[PDB]
Amino acid sequence: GKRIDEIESKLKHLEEFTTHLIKLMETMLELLKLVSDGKSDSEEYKELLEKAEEYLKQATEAAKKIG
Amino acid sequence: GKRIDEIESKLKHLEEFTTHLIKLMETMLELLKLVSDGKSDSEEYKELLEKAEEYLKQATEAAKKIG
Amino acid sequence: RIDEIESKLKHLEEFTTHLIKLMETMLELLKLVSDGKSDSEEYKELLEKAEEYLKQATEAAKKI
Repeated sequence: GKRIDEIESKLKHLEEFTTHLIKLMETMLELLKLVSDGKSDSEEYKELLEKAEEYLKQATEAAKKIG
Repeated sequence: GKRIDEIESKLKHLEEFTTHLIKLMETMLELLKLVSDGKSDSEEYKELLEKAEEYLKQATEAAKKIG
Repeated sequence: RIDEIESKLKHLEEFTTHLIKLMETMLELLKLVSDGKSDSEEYKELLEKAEEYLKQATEAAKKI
């Protein structure tokens, strides 16, 4: 089943994409929480921002692998 | 065995994942609108944060039920 | 059966594209939140682009 293998590969790439996406979503929720507490400009916000950017790049590569 | 059935289960769980994801993204966009208005400490912000956490949990479990 | 799964995967790919666009917009908005630019016009146009990407993602997810 060659078509089955193609579908399996696309689903694998979607799985890793959703993994990085969930990490990015937790990161953005924590960033919004820090905004709520008032620490809009703090080292925690910078670290979370860089982590969200790397998660977005990883998810972008994973979604590029699907096509 | 049941290969295409497993594929269909993955796709169904991904559909639920995308549904909760879109709810979460709407919540996040309203949160950032409130940030632009300066309601980062209001009660509406807290309710939206709670709803976003709920959507994040639902998306997390829906993506966990994919393997 | 297989054609249906392939159509589902195509719609999911469109969803992932619109989703990447929305995520980039949201991260740029969070950057604007830092350094104290929560009121700039860049924030406003980024909110507009985020609404557009969100509606595109909804249309793409309805096709699944």
